[PDB]
Amino acid sequence: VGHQPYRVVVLSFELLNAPATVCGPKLSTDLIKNQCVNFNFNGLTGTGV
Amino acid sequence: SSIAYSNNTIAIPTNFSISITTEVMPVSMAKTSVDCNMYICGDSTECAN
Repeated sequence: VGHQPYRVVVLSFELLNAPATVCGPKLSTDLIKNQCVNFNFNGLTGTGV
Repeated sequence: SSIAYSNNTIAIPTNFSISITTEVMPVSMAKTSVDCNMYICGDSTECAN
């Protein structure tokens, strides 16, 4: 098993304040305002109004 | 300053003036208050736990 081919793929990610290009298979939800509500904006998870 | 010492002479004032001087004294400082979670954590339930 040591001397056997092993295909390798390395993924490198950039989490910058720039428009998102690759996203997970999550479903967007409607906007709720003026309520203390958990939110997830393009990976930014937080609690706020 | 030149001060002359004499065994038989004394200097006495012949007039006077009224001097008003100011003295500034701090008496109190701003009263501050802090919150445990809103500072250390914010609104994160996991951080509060």
